[PDB]
Amino acid sequence: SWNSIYEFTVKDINGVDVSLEKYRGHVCLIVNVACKCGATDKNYRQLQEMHTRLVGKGLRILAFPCNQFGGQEPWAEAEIKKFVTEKYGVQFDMFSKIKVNGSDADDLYKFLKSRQHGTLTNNIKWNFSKFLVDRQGQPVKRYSPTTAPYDIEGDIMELLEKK
Ligand SMILES: [Li+]
Repeated sequence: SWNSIYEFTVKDINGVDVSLEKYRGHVCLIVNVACKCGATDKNYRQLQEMHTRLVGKGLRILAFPCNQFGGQEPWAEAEIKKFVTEKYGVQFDMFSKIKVNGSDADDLYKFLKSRQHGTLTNNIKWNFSKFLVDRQGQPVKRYSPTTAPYDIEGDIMELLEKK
C-alpha cells in the first residue's frame, strides 16, 4: 500500500535511522553507489556539483551504497564515508549499505522499482542508477547507470519549479 517515499525509514551512513519524511516537499535524486567502479569519479563529481548548484532550490541527493554489482562496494560505512568525503567533498546525504535487488532489497528500492520500470527488465542493472522523486514523494523518472547526473538536471528543474 506504500504511496510515497516518505513511508520508509533507512539507516544513514553514521548508523542513524531516519524516516524519509525528512524529504517532504523537496525533489529527491536517489542513487545507488559504489566506490570501486570505473564511473565512480564522474558520478560523485557531478552529483556534488549538482548538490552545490541546486540544494538551495530544493534538491536533495540521497546515495545508497550497494555491493550487489561486481563486489564494487566491499568496504564498511566508515571507510565509504571517509573515501567519498575526502576525495569528492560530498555534502549530500549518504546512507548505510543496502541491497537494491532480490527479496532482501530495502523496501525503498522495492517501492522505487514498483513505480518506474527499467529498460526491458526491472532489476537495477548496475551501480549508479538514478530515480527522480517529485516534491510529493512520487518516483516519476528512472535513469540507467550510464546516464550522466548532469543530464538529469533539466528534469530536476522542471520538478523544482512545481509546488
Ligand atoms: Li523482470
